[PDB]
Amino acid sequence: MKIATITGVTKSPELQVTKAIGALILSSDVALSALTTEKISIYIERGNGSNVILANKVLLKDFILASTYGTENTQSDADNAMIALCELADEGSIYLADKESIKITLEDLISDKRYDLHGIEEPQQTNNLFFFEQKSVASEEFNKKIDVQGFDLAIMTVDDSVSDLSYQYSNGQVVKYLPFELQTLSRDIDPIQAVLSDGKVVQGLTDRLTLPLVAVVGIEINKSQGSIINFVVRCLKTV
Amino acid sequence: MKIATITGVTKSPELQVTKAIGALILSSDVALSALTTEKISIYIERGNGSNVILANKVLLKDFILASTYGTENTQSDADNAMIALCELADEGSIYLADKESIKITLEDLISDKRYDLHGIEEPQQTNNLFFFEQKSVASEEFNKKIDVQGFDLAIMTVDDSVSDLSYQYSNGQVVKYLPFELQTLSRDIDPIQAVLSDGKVVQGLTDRLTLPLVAVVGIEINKSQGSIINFVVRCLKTV
Amino acid sequence: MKIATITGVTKSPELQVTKAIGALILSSDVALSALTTEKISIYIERGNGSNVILANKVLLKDFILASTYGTENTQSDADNAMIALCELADEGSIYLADKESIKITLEDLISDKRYDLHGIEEPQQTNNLFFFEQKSVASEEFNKKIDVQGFDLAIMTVDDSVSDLSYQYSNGQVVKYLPFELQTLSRDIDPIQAVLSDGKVVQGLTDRLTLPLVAVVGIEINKSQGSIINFVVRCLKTV
Amino acid sequence: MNFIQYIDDSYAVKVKEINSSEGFYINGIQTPFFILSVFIGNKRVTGVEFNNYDSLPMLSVINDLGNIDLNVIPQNYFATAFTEIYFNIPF
Repeated sequence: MKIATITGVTKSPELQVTKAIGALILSSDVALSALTTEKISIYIERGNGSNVILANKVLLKDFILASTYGTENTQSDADNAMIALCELADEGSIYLADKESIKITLEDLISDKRYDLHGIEEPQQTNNLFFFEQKSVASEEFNKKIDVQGFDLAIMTVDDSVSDLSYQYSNGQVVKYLPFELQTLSRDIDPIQAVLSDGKVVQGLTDRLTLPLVAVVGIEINKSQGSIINFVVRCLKTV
Repeated sequence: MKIATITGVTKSPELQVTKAIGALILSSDVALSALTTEKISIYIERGNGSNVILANKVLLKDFILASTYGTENTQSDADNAMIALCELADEGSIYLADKESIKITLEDLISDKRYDLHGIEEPQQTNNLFFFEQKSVASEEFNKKIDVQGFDLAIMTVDDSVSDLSYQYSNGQVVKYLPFELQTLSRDIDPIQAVLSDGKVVQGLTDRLTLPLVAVVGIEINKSQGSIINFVVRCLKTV
Repeated sequence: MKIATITGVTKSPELQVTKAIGALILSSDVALSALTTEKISIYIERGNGSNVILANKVLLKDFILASTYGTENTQSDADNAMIALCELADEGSIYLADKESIKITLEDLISDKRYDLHGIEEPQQTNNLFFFEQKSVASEEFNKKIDVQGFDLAIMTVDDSVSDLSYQYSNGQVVKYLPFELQTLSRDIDPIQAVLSDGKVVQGLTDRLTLPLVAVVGIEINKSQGSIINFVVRCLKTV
Repeated sequence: MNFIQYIDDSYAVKVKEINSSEGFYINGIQTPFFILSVFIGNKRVTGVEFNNYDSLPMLSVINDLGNIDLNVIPQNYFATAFTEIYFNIPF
């Protein structure tokens, strides 16, 4: 079912969904590469209890790139220049027990752009949900180490100042990677990232890199001063 | 082997195949989106029992789109503007005992175009065959419910009159979808539908939609009066 | 790691790799379809002779095609016009005990072109390695039979003088194919061969064909005098 | 009679004649091969070289006159099959 359509304003209202949906559909007239500052926040609200926070002001570009990695991609039509489907649960729809609802908010929108929302429900209910987390590496520092145990997918910002990225696996081995080699390995799993309206296909974003982490327990970033390096990680767990 | 080459006539002569072919290759200089009225008819004449009707005047576009869903897609070359490989058996080829033979015919062609037929054999023989059927929803019917149990793939004509389409699954749940949501869900399985000669890919037809039916036992169509709707369904069964 | 960069000279020096690597990234500013004569030679020097040969002056185009068959394909960027990741081991990386080293050589390079070779390290070790072999025909005989048992992938040259290709399977069946049918079947498992920098995709080289060999024990070529037909076969075995 | 002694893939010594038309050239070996010796006019010659093929080990083996051992040359030095090789013999 359709959730909302936003135009003119720069901040969507806190939309409430009571029907148990399994996935979201994001459509807009701006290409995936043209997204600059739009942010999305999704959570589950309980009438008597503690809220469930899935995404908190996560960049829409990072959200789409995380949710559309694999065989699928983001498509486009004549009316919409960007259509993406983002999964919320594992193999079904989120189950609302007694007084649960789904609150969705879009913020930092552009004045003259249209953003639609659609919901997709499934005939099955599951307790597995996807959680998004954000990590940062400052600009005044040289190198950092971040623990990425438990996650299975990350999205890192791309800058011309990153020197080395080191993976520490579950068996203690350490492997160093150049940004070019890491990009080549990333494209070795998903050759195509998006398909344009005319027919041309774009195989990656110039300022974003998608890293599939398998049995990796640590990531070490080595760079120089000048910019902030942002990571967005995704995990699956039961609530 | 090469079966026939049709050029100039509006009705291909009846073609008889005796070798146990496994698949057909359709090649033509007419683009996939440009086919209008070409129809195919294939049936096996058996000397012990009853004749087996596989396709009974099925439109060429629907027949091609029914067989190229998944990882495969229709391709093109310099000489041929459209090449498609359509399978007629599950894994092997059709078993012919002594004199039973396949008969293929093409109808409603164009005088100034070209068509070819090629046959592909397999080292193994099987009794599992693919059948194509046609369902219709009249112009004066507001809604219609059909039983798609046993089917695994459908092709529908996209029309502005269709408002809603509801899946009924095995567990009993009924889920309603809009045409936009149906198209988005369909494009998450096979992102690319065809590749043209100049390198531009097309991710779908502007008038045809392909629906994969997994664990679906009923389809309900809700529309407005004025237009007729046609579904082309595929199934596999052992003869 | 950055193994080497070659520019200006027509022959790369004897490149030596000491640490364990599992895959090679080959990048160039020349397109995949424009490779004509460049050749590569890779081997492992075990010691006092008895070195292990993985590739002996194999054409670069055939080496790239035989390693990027399946979901993946060759890549392109705004700085490099061709990128290819070719694996040398089954799951992990080559294991060198005390003094073994991997020697890589490039031959017949273009004077005014740039090439770059990178090596990819892996946290695992394995003894299953890929071997490339070459087979040819005398160009003065009409037909010839070769045995392709064990090999799981072949790259054949394409010419207009090749009439028939006969496949003999493990169960004794013999199936005859034409070049058009062979190409159609080949493009059914790997629809896309390469993606260009601008956005166009090429679905197959105009003079090379990739044949997957499953349960195939013999290949017979029926051709005409005037050209040399070349097959490059790839196999996996334990050293 | 101009002829070359060469070893095939299976390390077997064989003799193949040379076509003297428009220079000295050899082709159509049909198997990977390593040229061992060259005979021009039923005599052994030294100082030969290839004007189109660059391969130091075969030159080193050919130029030496003493007996050689086949256990020291690996499979790496073997030239690919169906290779056209031209000779530049001094005179």
